[PDB]
Amino acid sequence: TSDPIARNSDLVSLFREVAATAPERTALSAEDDRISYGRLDAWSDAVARTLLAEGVRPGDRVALRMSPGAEAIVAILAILKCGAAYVPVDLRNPVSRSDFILADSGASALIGEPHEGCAVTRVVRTAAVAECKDAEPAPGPGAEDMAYVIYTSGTGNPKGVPVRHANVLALLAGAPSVFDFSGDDRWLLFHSLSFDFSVWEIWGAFSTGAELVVLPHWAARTPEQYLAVIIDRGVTVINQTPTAFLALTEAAVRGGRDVSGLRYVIFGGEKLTAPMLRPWAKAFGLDRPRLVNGYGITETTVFTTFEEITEAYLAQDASIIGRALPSFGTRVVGDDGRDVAPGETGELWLSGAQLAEGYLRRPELTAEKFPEVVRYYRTGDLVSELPDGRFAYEGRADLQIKLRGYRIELSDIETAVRRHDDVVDAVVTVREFKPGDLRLVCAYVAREGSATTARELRNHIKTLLPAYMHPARYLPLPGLPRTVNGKVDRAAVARSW
Ligand SMILES: Nc1ncnc2c1ncn2[C@@H]1O[C@H](COP(=O)(O)O)[C@@H](O)[C@H]1O
Ligand SMILES: CC(C)[C@@H](N)C(=O)O
Repeated sequence: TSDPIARNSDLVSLFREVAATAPERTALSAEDDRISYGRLDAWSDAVARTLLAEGVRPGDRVALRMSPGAEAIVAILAILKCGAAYVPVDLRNPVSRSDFILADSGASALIGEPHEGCAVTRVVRTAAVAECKDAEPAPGPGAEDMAYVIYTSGTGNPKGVPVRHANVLALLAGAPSVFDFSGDDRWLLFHSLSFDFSVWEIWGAFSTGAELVVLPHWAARTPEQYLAVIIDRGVTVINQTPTAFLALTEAAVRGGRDVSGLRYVIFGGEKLTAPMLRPWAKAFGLDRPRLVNGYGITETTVFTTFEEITEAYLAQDASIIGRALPSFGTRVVGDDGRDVAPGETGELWLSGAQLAEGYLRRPELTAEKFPEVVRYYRTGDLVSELPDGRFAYEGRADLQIKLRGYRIELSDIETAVRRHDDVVDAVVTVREFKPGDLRLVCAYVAREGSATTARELRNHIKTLLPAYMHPARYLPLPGLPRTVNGKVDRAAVARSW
């Protein structure tokens, strides 16, 4: 086969082949600064040498604390080239979380800038990375070697998820069952390196020989700045949370921007419903760009299912995550003796080459979350199979509570609220009214350009749910509060009340 993705079994071999084949093509751009594949390959070989001198060796975990930029990408390639795995430290981590991640992962070196009080002293500064830029530049990693460790909160200790070269290659090989990508695409590098969305951004581009466009620091604050850059730089593929997409849509429409240069907008990370999509579709249609809902988890290498948005999607009030990539086996499992009857809601279980080995030094947890039956991962997500095989996403599986004589599925209440045409987000929690009087309450976000009263929402819910599942109060918020890992911050919401 001529296909580099099918032919290579690790990311370093893949990158090296893509680069060597057409080394003058642009791999990475930052403003007007264009870095060719050949240049990037040599640059990262040089930085790898610097890491070798710091004792970095195959199997090592090397911390990475940098904002998404050219140097950070060079650093990633260098770490991988040393046969090591990178451990991204979110710049906006509380100091305690960073301390734990470094300790837990046994990071033996850090590249970039150490957070204040950082315990790792073996440091390759960003400046040293830049120094290597235009210089001349070991077996390299194998398929079963770790490429990165990304930590996912849930509360408890953050769980380290080691993902192998083979895991990522499985994802990259699955992508073309859904997407038409080529070396002429330009991908925006946007997400924090500590979020696995960035793994998809980086390797989506590199695996296809495309250009990775860095969002400049000046453009990092507003959707207007974001749009200016993606349009100016001829970006064809962007990746967004549904939340970010709301802001993008509003800026595009109000600013009269031309978005038709985009080929794909790819969603991940949150429940996607039609009210979040209808305004973009109204202005821009669904062809240029194509919109694709992606569902995935750190533990199964970024993405698991995709659903390309269609007119049909816009005409229904639920959330559809679509069909699983070819590597996956799936089960929808009840409590019980497991498998549910088609159409019924249960926990999604996943199998296949995209599954991580398990958590880092968490034998207890791994055994539970990665059971054998064929090895599976229990997503902790509730879904239901549609008549045609696509999955609808219901909610998280740990949201049942006990209240006033009932077991209550908070996820079902949230889903019912999300069915309202003028709601784009919602969180249901329990709070105290009178002492000894606890009740369901719902914080929600109105569709831009709409205003829905508590009374109207109560009336909406009356048609869908029994009275014991009715929120007692509603609270409109500009947006829901979010963690840096977030995603909605379910705990901060309770505080907003
Ligand atoms: N398209 C999506 N729709 C609904 N939920 C999602 C989607 N993508 C990711 N998630 C949620 O995000 C979780 C994974 O987030 P992470 O903890 O960062 O790995 C999943 O288990 C889901 O709960
Ligand atoms: C970023 C999305 C695709 C998923 N991997 C997540 O962790 O939220």
